[PDB]
Parts: sequence; C-alpha cells; structure tokens
Amino acid sequence: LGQQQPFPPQQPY
Repeated sequence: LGQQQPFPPQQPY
C-alpha cells in the first residue's frame, strides 16, 4: 500500500 499504480495503456480520450 503506497507505490502509485501504473495507469492503463492509452489514456481515456
């Protein structure tokens, strides 16, 4: 619980 989570591929337009 800490290290930010890596956003998904291709940001949401």
